[PDB]
Amino acid sequence: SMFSSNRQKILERTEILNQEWKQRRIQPV
Amino acid sequence: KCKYSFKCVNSLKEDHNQPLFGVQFNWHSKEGDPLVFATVGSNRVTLYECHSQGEIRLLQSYVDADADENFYTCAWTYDSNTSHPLLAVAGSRGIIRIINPITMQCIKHYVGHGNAINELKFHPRDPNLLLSVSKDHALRLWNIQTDTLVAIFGGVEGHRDEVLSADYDLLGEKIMSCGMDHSLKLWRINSKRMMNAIKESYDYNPNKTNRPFISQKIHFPDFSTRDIHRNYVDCVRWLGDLILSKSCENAIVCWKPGKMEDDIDKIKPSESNVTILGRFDYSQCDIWYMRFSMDFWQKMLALGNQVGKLYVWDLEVEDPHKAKCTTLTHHKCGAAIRQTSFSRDSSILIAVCDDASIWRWDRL
Ligand SMILES: N#Cc1ccc2nncn2c1NCc1ccco1
Repeated sequence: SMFSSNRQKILERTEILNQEWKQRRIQPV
Repeated sequence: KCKYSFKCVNSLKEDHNQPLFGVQFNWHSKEGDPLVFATVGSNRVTLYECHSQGEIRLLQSYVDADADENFYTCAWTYDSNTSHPLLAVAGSRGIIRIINPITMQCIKHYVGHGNAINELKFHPRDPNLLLSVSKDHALRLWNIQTDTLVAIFGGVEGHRDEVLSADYDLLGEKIMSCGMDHSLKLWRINSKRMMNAIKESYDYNPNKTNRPFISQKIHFPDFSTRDIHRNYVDCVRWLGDLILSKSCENAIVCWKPGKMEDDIDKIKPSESNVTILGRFDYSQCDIWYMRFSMDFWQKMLALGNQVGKLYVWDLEVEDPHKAKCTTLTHHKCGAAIRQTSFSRDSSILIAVCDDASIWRWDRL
């Protein structure tokens, strides 16, 4: 479906952003 | 069916008693770090920390030197060199301020918008690329490292009235904007023209040249439709390759440019068709300037109404009707909910109102 296909796109793309976030160490506020 | 259940654990009312227009958790903070968020209202920016047992700890307050400033929005970033958190705020003045959240000091500001700023958004891959949407009918892209205006999105086929919202897609290849002209416009920023314009802004050196940097003027969008809503479009966000936008119709329309099977990256600028995929219904949200929000993993959608109700939907449910979770109400929460923010891990939902009140809903 369009839904399931759109869902995997979100999964993969949020996973790319999440990995880049994990590699970062932003100082506390 | 929806799984998500929440519990209202705390509330507070800010001293100025003015409406709170925006709220944002800082999603750049590292796993473990205290969950922080900022709220904006009047000429104030206030930081809070979320502790156990629904405790909301006030950290710092920023009061703008200009008493007549009315902040409408904030966005979090980080310095790409020092890893230090940064916060951009803007409103009625049309002046963007970069604040050091730790000291509440205005580090730098950007003038150029001829009218109020409605939205600020930082690029999802580049912490230096800030987009601002204004009442002056344009969107502007800034490189806050080199202090340059990269591009202005408007003109001949740009917005014909105040721009209200915009959103970068997950990877930051394209921006969707929307406004009072009832239209939703697509602006690709991964085009050779724009990718080079971004590089140029990084190469700019004011101590090595006398000529000021030349911004790009993007007069033509890559897609434009006025066929989703019959009135003003005050909020837009990307849902994968689909769009989520709202008007005063008490529904968030889910749509895509072109036909059902058309690829977002193959949509020609002249595309005349638009496919409506569904609708997220609610009520009592016909007033202007009411924004919806999503959690990081785009699994939950939240929107507050004019009477203090917080609607939440499960974006993993295919039909938008059997996706609606129990509405988050509190008999004491009665003013308009302007904006919501989920914490990075989606454990907390904060809501801000016209009566200066903050509301903390913790997931069960
Ligand atoms: N929230 C808010 C807000 C409130 C008053 C107001 N007057 N001019 C612009 N204003 C806002 N702008 C933020 C915005 C734009 C679209 C959705 O919220």
